[PDB]
Amino acid sequence: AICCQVDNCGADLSKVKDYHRRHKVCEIHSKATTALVGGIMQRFCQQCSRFHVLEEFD
Ligand SMILES: [Zn+2]
Repeated sequence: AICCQVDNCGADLSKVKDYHRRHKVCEIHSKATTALVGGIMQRFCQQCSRFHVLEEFD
């Protein structure tokens, strides 16, 4: 049972099966627009499957 890496998110990654638990992240931030990880806002990608600052994102 892993928890979401994003701050202010105590989502339990136990219900999931994979992917979301592999990169440590719930389903919300997984397909969300803005996320808080460490301190700087970012957006989780689907194709690349990894967190990244939303400085260049659309
Ligand atoms: Zn989350």
